Amino acid sequence: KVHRPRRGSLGFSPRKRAKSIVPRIRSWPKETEVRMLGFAGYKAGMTHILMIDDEPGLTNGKEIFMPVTIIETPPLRVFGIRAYRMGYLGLETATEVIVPDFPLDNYPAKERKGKPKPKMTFYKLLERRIATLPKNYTQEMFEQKLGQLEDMIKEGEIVDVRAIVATQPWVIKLKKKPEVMEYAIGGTSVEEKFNYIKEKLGKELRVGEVLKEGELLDVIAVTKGKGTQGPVKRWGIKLRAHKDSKGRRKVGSIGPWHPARVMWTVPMAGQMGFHHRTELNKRLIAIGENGKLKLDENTEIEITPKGGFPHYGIVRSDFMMIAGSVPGAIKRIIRVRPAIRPPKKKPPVQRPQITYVSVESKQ
Amino acid sequence: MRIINAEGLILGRLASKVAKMLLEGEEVVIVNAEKAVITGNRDVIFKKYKQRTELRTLTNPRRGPFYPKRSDEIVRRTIRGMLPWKTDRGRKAFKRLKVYVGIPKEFQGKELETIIEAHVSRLSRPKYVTVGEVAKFLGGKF
RNA sequence: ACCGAUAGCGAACUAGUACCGUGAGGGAAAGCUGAAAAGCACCCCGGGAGGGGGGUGAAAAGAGCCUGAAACCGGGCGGCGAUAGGAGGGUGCGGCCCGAAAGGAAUGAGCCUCCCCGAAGGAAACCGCGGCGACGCGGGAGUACGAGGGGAGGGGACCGG
RNA sequence: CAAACUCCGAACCCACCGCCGCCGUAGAUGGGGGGAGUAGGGUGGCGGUGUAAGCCGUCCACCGAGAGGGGAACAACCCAGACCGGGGUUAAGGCCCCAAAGUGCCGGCUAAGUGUUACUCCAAAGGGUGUCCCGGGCCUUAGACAGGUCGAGGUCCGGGGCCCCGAAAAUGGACGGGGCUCAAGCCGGCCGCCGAGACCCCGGCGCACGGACCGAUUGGUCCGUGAUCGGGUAGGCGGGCGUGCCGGUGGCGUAGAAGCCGGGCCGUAAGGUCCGGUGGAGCCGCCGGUAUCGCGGAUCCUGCCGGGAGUAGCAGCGUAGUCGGGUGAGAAUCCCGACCGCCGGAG
RNA sequence: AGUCGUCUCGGGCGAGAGCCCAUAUCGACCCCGAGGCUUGCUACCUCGCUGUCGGCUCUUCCCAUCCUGGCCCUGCAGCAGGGGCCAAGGGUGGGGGUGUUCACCCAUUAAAGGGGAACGUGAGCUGGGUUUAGACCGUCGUGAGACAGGUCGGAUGCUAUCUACCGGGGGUGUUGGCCGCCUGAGGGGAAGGUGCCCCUAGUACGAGAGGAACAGGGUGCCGCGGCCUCUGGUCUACCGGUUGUCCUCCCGGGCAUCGCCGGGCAGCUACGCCGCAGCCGAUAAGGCCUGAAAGCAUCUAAGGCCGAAGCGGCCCCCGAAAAUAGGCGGCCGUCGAGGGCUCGGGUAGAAGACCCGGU
Repeated sequence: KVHRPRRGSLGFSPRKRAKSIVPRIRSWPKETEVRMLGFAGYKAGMTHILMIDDEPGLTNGKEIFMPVTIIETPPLRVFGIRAYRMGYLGLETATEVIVPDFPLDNYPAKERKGKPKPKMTFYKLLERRIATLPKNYTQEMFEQKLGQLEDMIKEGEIVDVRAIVATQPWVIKLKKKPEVMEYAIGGTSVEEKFNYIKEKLGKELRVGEVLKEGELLDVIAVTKGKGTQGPVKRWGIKLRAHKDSKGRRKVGSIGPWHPARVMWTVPMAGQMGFHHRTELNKRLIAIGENGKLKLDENTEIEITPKGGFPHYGIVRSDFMMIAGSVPGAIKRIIRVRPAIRPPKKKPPVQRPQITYVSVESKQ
Repeated sequence: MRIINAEGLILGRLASKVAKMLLEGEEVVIVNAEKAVITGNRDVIFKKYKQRTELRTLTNPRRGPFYPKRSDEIVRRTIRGMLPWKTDRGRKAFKRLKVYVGIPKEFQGKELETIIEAHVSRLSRPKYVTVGEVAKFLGGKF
């Protein structure tokens, strides 16, 4: 008989709707330097640039076209510290401490006709995600809880520590409900990690402070949804003979006589898209500040194309320009981590030479 | 509730005795499942356990024999094989068994029972491998 | 000494009637209020059909009418009820429930105690000896016990089903 | 060398006579009459035939027409042939757990998970300083071989036990499973204990035969024997239960008949009879006769009612309605006006 | 289904061919086996109905391995060959005649392996061959007619009852309820496979012709998972030209496939663009070290080292119903935290569900 590879891959089954619209990171890289291992942003749109290639290959030193994706990256708020001990079958959280309520200043309040400014505060936007926050939680209580956690670390029951951070869509005026994420910290010593998280508890983190230009990353997000799709589109089966009187976009035979059952491997219709996916080795071309990209120390250009990004507003905060495309619809929350399985001859860790940036109307 | 240290005990004989205890309504806790021994040839034992692991249902992997890869799970399944697992009595008996690797702090400082009828001193030649070695070859956690 | 409304002639009745086929021709189903209509006067609700009161009748037998089985469906009651496998049952008992009559039983139930005889069968403590050993041999002993067959004492309501 | 050869020749089979044993006057061998069913057999041992499966006969052991206890299930293999209620001991075989009974005892072997298979299923020719042994040999304890010097046993051959290679298949998986290495495997034995409806005992029923007594139509009560009675398909024979009607006999019922729902009791049973409801008019016991006399099937007949199911369909050839007003209990679906449409060689 | 005569594939012995040399390779005459992939034999199940060959679609498995990974012998100088071993992760393609399976042939390629799954797959398709009813030719028959001989034509029914797999929801339980973030027992994966080019190098080898390899770089193809910045399709939103007819003509409209035609942003798309680890651990075939049985020798009996695209992990996806039914922070209870319907919308969608917003 004639052989051929099977239609589609079995390594992404079941092809079901993602458990949570907020992506989860299962594995983290091993880095000596002490820093947060990743960041979060919102997908804005796509554009292209012309750059002198510095990555190894045939096209080295020659100007090349390059598509890039824009992620708006408002600063994250570090508002929790969590500790992990070693359980019987794996890591188990031992304790977790969140900072007490503090006033919120970066809220873009508007003065409407009547009434004063809303005068928002933390624990008020966070309620939209948690809905059950501490009451009468004071600085002394927080200090004693931190001391207890530090004493536990000193005793040595703690094998890991991680940071609880929150997004701030309100500063960019996207929405108000924040997304809470848990991030591992690079390094080796739990004491160093604890000090690093503690010094930033209740404060802000910037992608400029976290990541490095020209480094490889992995992008995690939930892909665009397609609804129910037949096998032709879901798995890539071949259309049946044009003379078929019972349809063309269906599998011919769903199994032999024996086994007397339908094998799970037979392509079939179902959910397509909205899957949790990870893309490896995506280069971080640039990091821009306040929606502006600096080219030659005397030229700066607004990254927003004329008329704005389609189905998106205007980039007003820090942002990331990455090579290639990324999963997720527009405005999706995108997580990025340092390269987990990078190649051996990596590109230099520095911004490339960008000769042109496209800001023409993309609509 | 009896606690048995499995160090230096033949897996099959220990399992037979423990299953007999379980069928009479006695709670049992094995504390060193990784230190049990299996007599025979290393390659034969490893091949048998690999075959057991690769046994699976073709129509649906979510239903095939979930044979174990950990030491404690291996001991648990060995004991289960000797119980009337298809009956309510056997199921209740199996619900009365706990198996652990190493001594957890919970069971620390407690009497450890040993089975004379299953010690390695019986064997003429100590040609065996440990359940921990089998688990390591299988790729289990411990 | 035939049948008793799926029986007896096809027709117990507006039956060779209604209906089927151009035609020759073929051909059903369908009995019962009550003794007397005394066949529900009046009131409330409802568009109506009808429903709830209230009357008639020995009995609604209420005309959709003598009796009103089974299948099937709805509600209440008692049992099980979301980690469990076999043609839906057989043997034994245990939970929950029912238990006036026809079955036993206050002229004593389950139950508790004690005494006697007991077919086939049938131990051990301990003593001595044989065997490398598992163990066996003689006494204890044909003893304790033994299906069943009887008797006495206490209590006072269950047992069978 | 011989199925179509035999100078010889068994085991063994057959006929007859004497005897032991058994059966028989409670009547055999034998004879007469009535009624059948059976004319596809299967497994197992043997013989002819065939590469083999198989085909064709023969043997009458088992299933057919056979329960119970085992071989994992299994027709046929092992024990075993069975009336009902109890007690005990054994058979096949079994005793590490599943699972009642030993992680039982002595001597030896196996390192292959070989095996854990009495038979229904089971791989060979050929080879192995792999091990444990037996029997023959030639040299043979300062002398024999390994490399004229050491200085303890060598060098062959023919065999026996276990094991090893020879040994490749299709869904994932088969010693029944777990698992098992001085064993939970295999050899030569042994000792305890479990384990049937089998064997023994107690009480009960029926049956066959004999006996006593007693019935006004086939019989009834009791007694004696049964180690030599108790499975059962085709079929033969005896007794009994139930329904309609008729000739008798004795009765019940409006103080509630037949019928119908749920319970108690009796009968090994077909069933009968009682208690509690509904019903309002007939009904039954016993004897002797009669019959369209007994329901699960016939892709049975007539009637009724279920799951499929509140599902399919209410598209395709001409996709047609909307806004105000009226009517009316109720209006997408009826009526009027306007607007938008369809056929327009037929709509 | 049983059997394996036959079929396919192995083994024992070694006459002989190989300049000598039986075993580099072939191996007579004989003999012992494995599989059930050819055909046959039997008649055990199925004739109150289990629809055939071939092709397309799709899924999966065996090794007696064609290539891809690693090795041993060679009558193995190199480049290549012959024989053999471990190894089933991946590939094994496109066409011409013919209904063809098969076989033959063409151009590429590392290769274009043989088979099992009711000779897999017709409640999935097609109906070319086969096997009715019509008809023609040849041959046989007096004839009606026949031909495992050609030839033309000749229908393919379905509202899913249970289970199965694909995805989507509502509950119970997990010793009170609720919001959030996690752990990862287990299951799935090929997420990767494979060519060519440049240097090493016109070097090793070789008389010459010819002609490697380790290491180091580049890139293609097949497969997989994403995206719409660029290019192409569509775009019955939209703008324009125009034909026939009607609204009386002018503007502006209806119908004629969106009347026809050209362009067309958002959206979807591929013919477009981006991403896909070689490291560690133990091994098979195979190569060695120490060492006796058997004072020597010996890779093996005890013991140790290295050694495969194959096995386990790193990695990706699902994952508290993981019955040992999990961990932690917080809020509430012993009126009341936290939710649902209703409301404005898609980062979503068959109903559910999910996501933003709600003074």
